[PDB]
Amino acid sequence: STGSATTTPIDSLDDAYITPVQIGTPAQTLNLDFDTGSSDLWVFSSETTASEVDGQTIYTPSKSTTAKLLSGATWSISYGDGSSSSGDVYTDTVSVGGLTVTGQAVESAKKVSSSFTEDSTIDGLLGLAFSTLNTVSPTQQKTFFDNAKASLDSPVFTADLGYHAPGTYNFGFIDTTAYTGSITYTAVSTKQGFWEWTSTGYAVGSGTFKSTSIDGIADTGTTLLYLPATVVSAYWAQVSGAKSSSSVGGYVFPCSATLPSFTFGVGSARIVIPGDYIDFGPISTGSSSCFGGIQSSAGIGINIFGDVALKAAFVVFNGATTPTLGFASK
Repeated sequence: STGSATTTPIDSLDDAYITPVQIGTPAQTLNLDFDTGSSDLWVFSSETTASEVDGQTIYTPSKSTTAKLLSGATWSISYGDGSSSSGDVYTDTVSVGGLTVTGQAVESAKKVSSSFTEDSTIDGLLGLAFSTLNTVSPTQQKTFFDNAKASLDSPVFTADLGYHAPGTYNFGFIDTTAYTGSITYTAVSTKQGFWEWTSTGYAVGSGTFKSTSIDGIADTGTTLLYLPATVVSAYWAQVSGAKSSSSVGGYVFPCSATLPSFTFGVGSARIVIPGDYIDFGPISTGSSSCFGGIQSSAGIGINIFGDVALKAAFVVFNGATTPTLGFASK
């Protein structure tokens, strides 16, 4: 089997991407944030504290003839941005782009933190990291991908995120028309439960490539590119007037600037992030200070190849017995 679904930016800045997901019988379609940095499929629901729901579409398990309470199971998750959610668990039928999994754990939120409430466009998350990070207790549950894997034509999914435009998540096949040149594959460590890999270096604009190993994670659920302070300083030094602002919470730059590109290495291959992908617009409405899309990972504890990086590539998440990651230009 295969599946193919379009993923759509939630706003004009590509702060996140939503993908429609069918849950239950008859189908209830929710727009979920596909997140290769976590492993829980959780939804706003009829059980979510009413004051914490503000415009989201909810899953109502009592209206699904295939929903079953997973007795005694609870979940609770905290994300790198400080947001969180928790609740109980149902199993139900879940379909993505024509690919159907029966008996998928659908984690129903009883509580969500303010940032989720405040984002009306995201009805929940669909985790695509390794199932070892799933938070369901006392019986850990599998991701949608893990459940689908054996039925797939090939045990892979691909992320093709757009810049200010829709893109695609495919399951079970590689669309050879969706990228240019060849796909370069690179080793993955699953030791921390992430799609963790080592970039071979970077360049700023038309500058020379610096060969240096940068361990980090391919994370579709993080907006920006978080890299070591040395790398980030070298990037922003090429933008007149750019500075790190403790009050704003990162590097800012004059909105009048033209940003240089940023290249990262995948083996001997190179992925070029155009300068415009690095512009996240005014820090506040009407400001001439703009927020940068490359930020320091210092104090996160891990480097994160988030959407800024991933949307410059066609990315293969290869879930073979030994997982790997592939990157192509597009």
